Amino acid sequence: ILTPASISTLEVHGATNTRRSLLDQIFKPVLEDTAAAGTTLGQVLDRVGAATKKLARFDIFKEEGFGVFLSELDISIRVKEKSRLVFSAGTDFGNAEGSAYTNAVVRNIFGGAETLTVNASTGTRTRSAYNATFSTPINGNPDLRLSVEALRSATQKPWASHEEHLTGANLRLAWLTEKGDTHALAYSSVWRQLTGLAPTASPTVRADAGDSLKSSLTHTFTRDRRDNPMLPQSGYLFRSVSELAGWGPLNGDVSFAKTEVEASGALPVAIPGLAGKSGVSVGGGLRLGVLYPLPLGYSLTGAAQPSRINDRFQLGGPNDVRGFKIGGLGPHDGVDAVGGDVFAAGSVNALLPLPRTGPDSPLRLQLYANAGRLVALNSKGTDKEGKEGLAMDSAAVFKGVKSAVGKLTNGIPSLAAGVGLVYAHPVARFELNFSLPLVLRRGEEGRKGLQVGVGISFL
Amino acid sequence: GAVQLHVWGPAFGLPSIDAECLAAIAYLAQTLGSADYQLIQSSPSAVPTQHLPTLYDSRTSTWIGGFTSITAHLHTHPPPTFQSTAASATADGTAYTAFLSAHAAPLLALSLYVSSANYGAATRPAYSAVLPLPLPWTEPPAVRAAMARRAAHLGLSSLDADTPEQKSRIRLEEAAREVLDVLAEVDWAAGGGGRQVAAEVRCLAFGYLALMLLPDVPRPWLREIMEGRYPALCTFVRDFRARVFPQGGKLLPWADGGAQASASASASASAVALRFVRAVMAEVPLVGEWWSRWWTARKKREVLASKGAKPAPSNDLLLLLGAGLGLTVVGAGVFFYRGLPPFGEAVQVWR
Amino acid sequence: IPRPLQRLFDYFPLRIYEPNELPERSQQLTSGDLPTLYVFSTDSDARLGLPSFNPGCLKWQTLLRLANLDFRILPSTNHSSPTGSLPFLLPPRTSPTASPAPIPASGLLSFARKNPWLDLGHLDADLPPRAQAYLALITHSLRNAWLCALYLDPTHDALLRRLYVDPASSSRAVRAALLHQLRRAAAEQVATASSGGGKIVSLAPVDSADGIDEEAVYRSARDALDALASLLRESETAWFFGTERPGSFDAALFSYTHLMVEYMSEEEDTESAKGRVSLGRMVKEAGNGELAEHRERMLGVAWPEWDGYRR
Ligand SMILES: CC(C)[C@@H](C)/C=C/[C@@H](C)[C@H]1CC[C@H]2C3=CC=C4C[C@@H](O)CC[C@]4(C)[C@H]3CC[C@]12C
Ligand SMILES: CC(C)[C@@H](C)/C=C/[C@@H](C)[C@H]1CC[C@H]2C3=CC=C4C[C@@H](O)CC[C@]4(C)[C@H]3CC[C@]12C
Ligand SMILES: CC(C)[C@@H](C)/C=C/[C@@H](C)[C@H]1CC[C@H]2C3=CC=C4C[C@@H](O)CC[C@]4(C)[C@H]3CC[C@]12C
Ligand SMILES: CC(C)[C@@H](C)/C=C/[C@@H](C)[C@H]1CC[C@H]2C3=CC=C4C[C@@H](O)CC[C@]4(C)[C@H]3CC[C@]12C
Ligand SMILES: CC(C)[C@@H](C)/C=C/[C@@H](C)[C@H]1CC[C@H]2C3=CC=C4C[C@@H](O)CC[C@]4(C)[C@H]3CC[C@]12C
Ligand SMILES: CC(C)[C@@H](C)/C=C/[C@@H](C)[C@H]1CC[C@H]2C3=CC=C4C[C@@H](O)CC[C@]4(C)[C@H]3CC[C@]12C
Ligand SMILES: CC(C)[C@@H](C)/C=C/[C@@H](C)[C@H]1CC[C@H]2C3=CC=C4C[C@@H](O)CC[C@]4(C)[C@H]3CC[C@]12C
Ligand SMILES: CC(C)[C@@H](C)/C=C/[C@@H](C)[C@H]1CC[C@H]2C3=CC=C4C[C@@H](O)CC[C@]4(C)[C@H]3CC[C@]12C
Ligand SMILES: CC(C)[C@@H](C)/C=C/[C@@H](C)[C@H]1CC[C@H]2C3=CC=C4C[C@@H](O)CC[C@]4(C)[C@H]3CC[C@]12C
Ligand SMILES: CC(C)[C@@H](C)/C=C/[C@@H](C)[C@H]1CC[C@H]2C3=CC=C4C[C@@H](O)CC[C@]4(C)[C@H]3CC[C@]12C
Ligand SMILES: CC(C)[C@@H](C)/C=C\[C@@H](C)[C@H]1CC[C@H]2C3=CC=C4C[C@@H](O)CC[C@]4(C)[C@H]3CC[C@]12C
Ligand SMILES: CC(C)[C@@H](C)/C=C\[C@@H](C)[C@H]1CC[C@H]2C3=CC=C4C[C@@H](O)CC[C@]4(C)[C@H]3CC[C@]12C
Repeated sequence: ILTPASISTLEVHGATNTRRSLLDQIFKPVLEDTAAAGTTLGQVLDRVGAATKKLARFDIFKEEGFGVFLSELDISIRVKEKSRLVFSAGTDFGNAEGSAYTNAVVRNIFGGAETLTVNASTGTRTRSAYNATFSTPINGNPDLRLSVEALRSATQKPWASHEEHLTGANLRLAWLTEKGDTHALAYSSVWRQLTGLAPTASPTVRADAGDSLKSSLTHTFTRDRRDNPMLPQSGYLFRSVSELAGWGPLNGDVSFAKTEVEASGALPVAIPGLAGKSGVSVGGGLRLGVLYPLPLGYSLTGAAQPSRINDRFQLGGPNDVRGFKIGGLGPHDGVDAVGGDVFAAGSVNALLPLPRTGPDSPLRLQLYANAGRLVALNSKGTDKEGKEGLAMDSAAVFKGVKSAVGKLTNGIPSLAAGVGLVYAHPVARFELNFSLPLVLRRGEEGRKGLQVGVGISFL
Repeated sequence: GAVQLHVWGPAFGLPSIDAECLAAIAYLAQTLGSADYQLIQSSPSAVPTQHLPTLYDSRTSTWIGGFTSITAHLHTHPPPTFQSTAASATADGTAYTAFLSAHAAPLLALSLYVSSANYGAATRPAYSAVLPLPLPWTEPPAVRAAMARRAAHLGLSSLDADTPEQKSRIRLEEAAREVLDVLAEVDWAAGGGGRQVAAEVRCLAFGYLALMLLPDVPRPWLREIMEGRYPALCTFVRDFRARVFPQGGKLLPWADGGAQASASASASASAVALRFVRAVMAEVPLVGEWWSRWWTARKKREVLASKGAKPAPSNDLLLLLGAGLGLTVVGAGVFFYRGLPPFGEAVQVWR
Repeated sequence: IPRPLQRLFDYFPLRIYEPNELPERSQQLTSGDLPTLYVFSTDSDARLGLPSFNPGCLKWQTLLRLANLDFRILPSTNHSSPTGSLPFLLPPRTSPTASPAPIPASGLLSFARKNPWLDLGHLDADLPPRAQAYLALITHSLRNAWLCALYLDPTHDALLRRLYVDPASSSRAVRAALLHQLRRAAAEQVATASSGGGKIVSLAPVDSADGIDEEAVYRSARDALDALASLLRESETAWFFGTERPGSFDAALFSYTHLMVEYMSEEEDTESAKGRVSLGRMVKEAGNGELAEHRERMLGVAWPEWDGYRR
C-alpha cells in the first residue's frame, strides 16, 4: 500500500472506434500522478478508479463490462463499446403520458462521443413530437457538452381548451461542475401557434390565439444533494430557471424576463426505540416565479406588452399543489384555466413506512399540506391608460408587479391537504393520494377524490 | 380537321362521360361543320393543359382548356363554317353558366363519384373501358378524388348517398331540389314561354343534366327525383339527345374513324408508359408534391407559349446543377465515412 | 358509500375567496359593453369601424350595420373563430370572469334580431330561383378573381403581405411560412372552380398558381360584372330586385365591389404595360357604371359618416 511503485505503462482494451485524443485528455493526468513516487498504491490506485468514471460519462462504452485488470506495474483496463445504432422503438412507463418513443440513436459519430438522437413520440395530450438532436462534448471534456436540437411538436392544453404547435431549434450548452451542480445555458427560437380551440374556449384564449415567435436565452442551475431524487428522505435540492426573451439582440413577438426558483429538502427522524434507518422523514418545498414584461429593444425604459397565455405560469395538479385539477389555480376565464404572472407554492409532507414492511421498500405513506398562489398582472394601479392599449410604460409595469406580489401576502393561500401512498420506482415516481381542498378562490377547480400522479418532479 | 377536341371516351350511351366534355361535344355538333372538327378520346395526362375538354386549334397550334375557354376562343376566331331585353338573355346565360359549374357539378359528383356503391358499379367500369390498360389504376382515383372535393361542401357522404335512412334520403332530396329548382325556370327546350339563354348555356345544361338521368345506376335516387318531380327537364334531355346525338353519337367525326381508334394516336407504348410513370411519381411521398408542381409549371409554359405569349425561361438548369452538387457531397460523405480506417486502435499504450 | 361520503364532502372547502382577476391583456380586449364582431382589419380601422379588407368578413359586417345593431369590431385571426374562420361575434361579458357562448357567422342575423337598437326579414329572405343563379356569380366568379389577384398575382404581393402576414408576426421566418400556406390554400379553392381550374394532376388538389388558368378566371369575372350590372339595371329602385332597402344580395356584392375599388384599383400605367385591366377598374366600367353607384349608395347607408372611401 505505502510502497512506492509507479504504474508507468498502461494499456486499454476495446477502444477501436474512439480517437486516441479522447483517451489522451483523460489518461495523461493519471500518468503524471505517478511522478510523485510517494505512497503510489495509496495515491495512484485511487486515481485510476476516480478516472474510470470519466470514461463512463461519454456513454460510448458499455458500463456493464467495465472491468479492470491488475498486473506488475502495467495496468490493463478492458471495456466494450455500445452499438453504433439503437432503434429503441419502445413505449414509456414512468412517463406514462410519454406514450411511445421511437428513439433512434447514432452513437460515437466522428470518434468522439457525438450522438444524433432522432426521437419521435405520439400519445395522449401530445399529438406528435419529432425531435432531432446532435450532442457533442467540447474539448474532450465529458462534463461540458454542446447540443443542437430541432423540434416540431403539437402539444395539447385541455385545461385552456386549445393546443399549441411548436416549431423551432435550440442551442444548448450543458455543463457539470466539479461540485456536482449542473449549469445549462440554452438559446431557443420557437414558433408558437395556438390552434384547435374547443367550443367552450374562453374569450381570453381566443384573444391570445394566433402565431408568435419566442427568441429567448435561458439559464438553468440545479443542485441536487438529495440521496434519492425519486424518494427524497435526506438532503436538499435547489433549482433556478431564468429566461430572457425578446430583449436586446433577441428578436421576437414576445419580450419578458421570466425567473423561477425551487427549493426542496428532507430531514430524517429516528425513532428512539428503533435502531438503524427508521425510514421516517419530514420534507418541504417552496417554488417562486416572476414574469416581468419588457420592451423590445436595447433600452430598459419603454412600453411593454402584457404577457400572453403561452408564457404565463400554470399552477395546480399532481406535480403542482395537490388537491386541485391540473392547472386548477390562478385566474379562470369561465371554465378555461388562464395563466398568471407571479406565483408561490409550498409543501410540507412527512413520509412514513407501512407496518410489517422493511424501510428499504420503495412503498411509503405520505401526509402533505400543499399550498400555492397564482395571480395575474394588471394595470389597475396606473392613473389612466393611453389610447393605444396593450402598451404599459415602465412605471405601470413596475407598479403592476408590486401589486401582484403584494396580492400573494394578503389572504390565506389556496391550501389542500391529504394522505396517500407513494411508489419510488427509479424511472419515475408514482403517487396515489386522497386529497381534500380546504381554502381556494372562486372559479378554481379542486378534486376531493382519489388523485393519481406520476412523474419525476413533485411539490 | 381545322380543330381537334380532346374529350373523355363515350359512356352510358353518351358521346362522353364528363359533363364538361359532353357539353363541348354538343356545342361543336350544332355549330361547327361535320368535317371542320375531330373528336379525340384522351385523358388529362395526354394533353399539356391537364384539363378536359381541351381544344387544339391546328391553324395556330394553340392549346385551349375548359368548356368556357373553348366557346370563347371559337367566338373570337370563328372557323370558316361556324354558325352560333337582348342584354337580359346574355346576362342570364352568364349567371346560369356559373351556376351549373358551381352547384350542378357537386350534385353530379354525389350521384356518380361520391357514392361508393354507384362509383364501383357504373362509373369505375366506364372509365376503364376508355383508357389503355395501365391507366385505370391511376387516373380514375385522381378524377374521383377531385370530384369528391367538388361535392365536399354538400355535406353528404357515401353512406348518406343511397332509422338511418329516414332522414338520409331527406338530405339527398333537399340537395337535389335546390339545384333542380333553379334550372327548371330556364326552359332549355327553347319553346314558348320561359327564359331565353344562349346556345352555349343550353349545351352546358344538357351536359350536366344528361349525366344525372341517362346513366343506369344501382342507386338511382337522382334519376327518380328528376323524373318524378321535374318532367319538363327530363323531356328536354331526351329530346336534345335524340336530335343532337342519335344512336349515341356514332356519326360524330371521331379521329381514325372510331372512338377507341382516336385514342390510339397518342396511346403508343412509350407514351402510355410515360403517362403512367408520371402518375406514380406524383404519389411518391414528399417528392411527388414537388414533381407534380414542377411538371405542372412545365406544362403551363407549354400552353402559354402556344397561345402566343413569351413566358420567362425557368431556372431548371440551376436545379440540375444544384442536384448534381447534392450527389457529390453525399458521395464524398459515403466515400469518407465508409472505407476509412477506424478512429481508434484495439490496443492503446502510453509510456 | 356514496351517501355517507356526500354528506361530508360538501363541508369542504372551508373558506372560499373572490375569483382572481383576469390578466391585463384579457382585461383590455375581452372587456366591453357592446357585442364585438371579430373581422380581418387593422387597429386604426377598428377604432372607426371601417369596412374590413376580407370579403367574407365584410359581407357579414355590412349586414349587421343594416340591422341597426350596436356593435364594435376588433381585428382577429381565423384561429380564434368558433367555426375555424372569421367572422364571429362575442356578446359582452355578464360577469368579469364569465362570458356567453360565441355567435358564429351563420347565427349573426338571429342574434341581431334578439337585440334591437326588429323586422330583419329582408336581410335573410330566401332568394327567387332566378336570383340564385346570379348569386353564383358573386360567391364563385367574383370570389375566384379576388383570390387569384390577391394571393396568386405577384403584383399584389406587397398588399397581401401587409394585410395578412405582416400583422401576424414580426419574424421574417414565420411570415414566409404563413405566406406559403395562405397562397397554397387560395390556390386549392380557385382550383375547385370550373371557371379557371379543373386540372387533374394527382390524387391531391392543385395548390399552386401554375395549375390555375388566370385568363379564364379574369374572363369569368369580367362576364360576371357585366351580368350583375344588367341585373341591377332591371330594378326600378337603387337596389337589386326592386327593394326599397338593401338586402343580403346587395351586401354579398358590396363585399367584393368595395374591396376591388379600394385595393385592386391600381394605376393605368401598370395596367397598360401588363395589358390587363385591374379588378377595381372593371367594377367601375361594368355596364354603364351601375356597379359603381351601387357601391357608393351602399356605403352611404351602412357607413354614412365615412368620407375616405374613394380608393
Ligand atoms: C447534514 C450535513 C451533511 C449538512 C451539510 C446538510 C444540511 C442539509 C442537507 C440539512 C440541514 C438541515 C436540514 C433541514 C432543516 C429543516 C427543514 C424544515 C422542513 O420543513 C423541510 C426540510 C428542512 C429545510 C431540512 C432540509 C435539509 C437540511 C437543510
Ligand atoms: C437568463 C439570461 C439572463 C442569461 C443571460 C443568464 C445569465 C447568467 C444568469 C449566467 C450567464 C453565464 C453564467 C455563468 C458563467 C460562469 C460561471 C462560472 C462558474 O464557476 C460559477 C457560475 C458562473 C458565474 C455562471 C453563473 C450564471 C451566469 C452568470
Ligand atoms: C420548505 C422550504 C422553505 C425548505 C425546503 C427550505 C429550504 C432552504 C431554505 C434550505 C435548503 C438547503 C439549505 C441550506 C443548505 C446548506 C447550508 C450551508 C450551511 O453552512 C448554512 C446553511 C445553508 C445555506 C442552508 C440554508 C437553508 C437551505 C437553503
Ligand atoms: C455545521 C455546523 C457548524 C452548524 C453551523 C450548522 C448547523 C445547521 C444544522 C443549521 C445552520 C443553519 C440552519 C438552517 C437555516 C435555515 C433554514 C430554513 C428554514 O426554513 C428551515 C430550517 C433551516 C434549513 C435551518 C436548519 C438547521 C441549519 C441548517
Ligand atoms: C405552504 C405550507 C407550509 C402550508 C402548511 C401552509 C401553511 C400556512 C399558509 C397556514 C397554516 C396555518 C394557517 C393559519 C392558521 C390560523 C389562522 C387564524 C385566522 O384567524 C387567520 C388565518 C390564519 C393565520 C391561518 C393563515 C394561513 C396559515 C398560517
Ligand atoms: C420609469 C421609472 C419612473 C422607474 C419606476 C422604472 C424603472 C425601470 C427601468 C426598472 C424598475 C424595476 C426594474 C426591474 C425589476 C425587476 C427585474 C427582474 C430581473 O430579473 C430583470 C430586470 C428587471 C426587469 C428590472 C429592469 C429595470 C426596471 C424595470
Ligand atoms: C405499380 C408498380 C409496382 C410498377 C413498377 C409495376 C408495373 C408492372 C407490374 C405493370 C405496369 C403495366 C402492366 C402491364 C401493362 C399491359 C399489359 C398488357 C396485357 O395484355 C398483359 C399484361 C401487361 C403486360 C401488364 C403487366 C403488368 C405491368 C407491366
Ligand atoms: C393482365 C391484365 C389483364 C390484368 C388482369 C392484370 C393486372 C395486374 C397483373 C397489374 C396490372 C397493372 C398493375 C398495377 C397498376 C398500378 C398500380 C398503382 C400502384 O400505386 C399500386 C399497384 C398497382 C395497382 C398495380 C398492381 C398490379 C396491376 C393491377
Ligand atoms: C417491350 C415493350 C415496349 C412492350 C412489351 C410494350 C408494353 C406495353 C403494354 C407498355 C404499357 C405500360 C408499360 C409499362 C408500364 C410501367 C412500367 C414500370 C417501369 O418501372 C418499367 C417499365 C413498365 C413495366 C412499362 C413497360 C411497357 C408497358 C407494359
Ligand atoms: C403544518 C402541519 C404540522 C399541520 C399542523 C397543519 C395543518 C393545516 C392543514 C391546518 C392547521 C390549521 C388549519 C386552519 C386554521 C384556520 C382556518 C380558518 C378558517 O376560516 C378556514 C380554514 C383554516 C385556514 C384552517 C385550514 C387548515 C389548517 C391550515
Ligand atoms: C409558498 C407560500 C404560498 C406559503 C408559504 C404560504 C403563505 C405565505 C405566502 C404567507 C406570506 C404572508 C402570509 C400572511 C400574511 C398576512 C395574513 C393576514 C391574516 O389575517 C391571515 C393570514 C395571512 C394571509 C398570512 C398567511 C400566510 C402568508 C400569505
Ligand atoms: C428511386 C426509388 C428508390 C424511390 C422513388 C422509392 C421507391 C420506388 C421503388 C417507388 C416505386 C413504386 C412506388 C409506390 C407505389 C405505390 C404507392 C402507394 C401509395 O398509396 C403510397 C406510395 C407508394 C407505396 C409508392 C412509394 C414509392 C415507390 C415504392
